[PDB]
Amino acid sequence: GPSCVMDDFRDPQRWKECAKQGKMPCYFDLIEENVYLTERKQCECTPLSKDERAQGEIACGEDCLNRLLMIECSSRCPNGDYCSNRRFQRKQHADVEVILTEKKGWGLRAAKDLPSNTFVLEYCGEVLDHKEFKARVKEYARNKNIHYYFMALKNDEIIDATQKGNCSRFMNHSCEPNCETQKWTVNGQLRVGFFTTKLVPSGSELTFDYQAQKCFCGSANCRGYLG
Ligand SMILES: Nc1ncnc2c1ncn2[C@@H]1O[C@H](C[C@@H](N)CC[C@H](N)C(=O)O)[C@@H](O)[C@H]1O
Ligand SMILES: [Zn+2]
Ligand SMILES: [Zn+2]
Ligand SMILES: [Zn+2]
Repeated sequence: GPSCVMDDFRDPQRWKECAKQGKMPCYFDLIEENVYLTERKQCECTPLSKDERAQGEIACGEDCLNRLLMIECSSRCPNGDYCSNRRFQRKQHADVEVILTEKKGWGLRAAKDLPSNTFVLEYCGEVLDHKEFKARVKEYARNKNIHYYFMALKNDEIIDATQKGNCSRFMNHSCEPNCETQKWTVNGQLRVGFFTTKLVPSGSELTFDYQAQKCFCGSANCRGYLG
């Protein structure tokens, strides 16, 4: 299968030409952060010393109060630049490639070994209210779309990556997945990202459990249909 790197999506003209010859997926509008279709209405970690930073100690690691609350730190974190709990904000994504699968369309694969319980990518898109979601559901069905790109975020917010999003929109479903979603608060706004739940070796497809298309995940426990 052909593959491509995330940076290949930054050049719209080369992409559209790659897409014409099947070497990249269909064009979509690449975004860095969620766009609201309709606009809506500090931890206790001790600052690491310069010595500790040099020693390789982690700032705002597993014991960070904000991290436990699933809240990212701000620029005002006691650890400032060294804070490791600003992953969404700093786009500290995993090394992933977009690949053409045998029967699912395009997907995502690990380009390096990915440790367990690490951030992969944020699921970005157009954030829809209930009314917008209703309309998009109807439109996509009218247009006979094969692939769907919806992800519930919170009450009255559903992310739609069909038209605008990032490479997260390519992560396929598996009944025995190696990633999960987590909803994180950044500056009082909720976002959602993919995180590994296992060590994913280099070359392996990244998958999550979506929640009537037959399922081609290939798992021994396959539930047979996407759900
Ligand atoms: N396990 C699977 N078995 C079959 N089709 C799948 C599976 N996982 C994802 N898909 C397909 O991919 C869509 C979900 C997309 N967000 C994933 C990217 C999509 N594969 C693409 O080529 O753009 C679904 O609506 C299905 O059409
Ligand atoms: Zn902290
Ligand atoms: Zn912090
Ligand atoms: Zn399955």
